[PDB]
Amino acid sequence: MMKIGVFVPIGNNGWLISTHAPQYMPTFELNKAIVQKAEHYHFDFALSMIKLRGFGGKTEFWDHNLESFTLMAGLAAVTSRIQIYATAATLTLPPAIVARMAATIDSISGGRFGVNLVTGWQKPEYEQMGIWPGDDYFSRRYDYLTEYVQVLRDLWGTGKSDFKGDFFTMNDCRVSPQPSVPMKVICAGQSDAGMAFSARYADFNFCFGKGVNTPTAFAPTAARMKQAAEQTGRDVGSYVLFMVIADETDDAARAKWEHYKAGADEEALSWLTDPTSAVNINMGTLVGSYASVARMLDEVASVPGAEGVLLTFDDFLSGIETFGERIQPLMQCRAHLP
Ligand SMILES: Cc1cc2nc3c(=O)[nH]c(=O)nc-3n(C[C@H](O)[C@H](O)[C@H](O)COP(=O)(O)O)c2cc1C
Ligand SMILES: O=c1cc[nH]c(=O)[nH]1
Repeated sequence: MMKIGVFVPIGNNGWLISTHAPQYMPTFELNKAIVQKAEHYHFDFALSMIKLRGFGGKTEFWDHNLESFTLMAGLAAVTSRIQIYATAATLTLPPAIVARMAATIDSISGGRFGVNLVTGWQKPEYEQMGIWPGDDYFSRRYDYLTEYVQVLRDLWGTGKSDFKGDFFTMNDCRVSPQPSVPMKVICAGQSDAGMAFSARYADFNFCFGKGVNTPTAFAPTAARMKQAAEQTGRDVGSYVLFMVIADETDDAARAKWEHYKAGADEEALSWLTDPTSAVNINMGTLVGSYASVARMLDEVASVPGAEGVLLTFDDFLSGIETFGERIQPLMQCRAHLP
């Protein structure tokens, strides 16, 4: 048994950088239709990223992005079962605001909300608004996040923080109400420091799936995450990001995938700088018939450490539909559902 989440397209064209991919703006209403459909098929959770700058090109890839906390507050108000995670880009929001936003969406969702904390990698995302802390930051970002999360822990735990460190000073800082349920914190650290951070403070860790149709290729990463979690004695499983390109037969899925790679938007792709393709940022990709994708996802579920998968689709509305109608009923690790 394995948890499934949907990575909601808060950015235009989702995760495909291609003139042959579906072209779409991220709107509330689309994300709404996506999450209500995921929920209908008993997806366990929905997460949006935050992305403050695009990559340009013919497709203007990720030039158009909604903001994660307000989007997930809206989706919380129109759902009732699915878990909801927003991403805080920690350089952009003071911890006490994040603490109170999380409490607010706790209230909207009736205890279904959590937070994905990220340090921020993309210097231009922060440079553009004059808030990059210098090149000190690459090396020091995990100390920063350590202080940040301590402030949140105090606020969610007791309503109050006196935390004092290098980057934050609380003087009897107050946030009430406190979340109705223990606030879940997720992290996406791949590095050593990142995994050490997650081992100490996260409920689980997002990592990248690897290769095309090589479902268990990420297994070493999940092994290191599991090793990091032994060092704190805490249960911090891996959730693995894959793109699913599924169809009636393997041939048809492969034709879609090739069709996408053909239209690659090379102009957008320069700004980012059986093989994985940059057309989906070299994402772990599963391409096949419904049954073949079911089988490969079953393999992911057997990797030590792996507690779930976070899924993108080439086409979200019909991809979630076919996943739910054709893939999920064939998956051993989902036989527990209605
Ligand atoms: C599921 C997933 C979601 C992510 N979401 C974001 C995001 O919203 N914003 C962002 O700047 N980075 C995001 N990242 C990038 C990660 O934080 C990245 O793995 C990390 O920066 C590299 O690991 P390190 O920080 O330990 O070096 C995401 C990564 C994964 C795997
Ligand atoms: O910043 C981001 C968001 C989604 N996927 C990535 O690889 N990076």
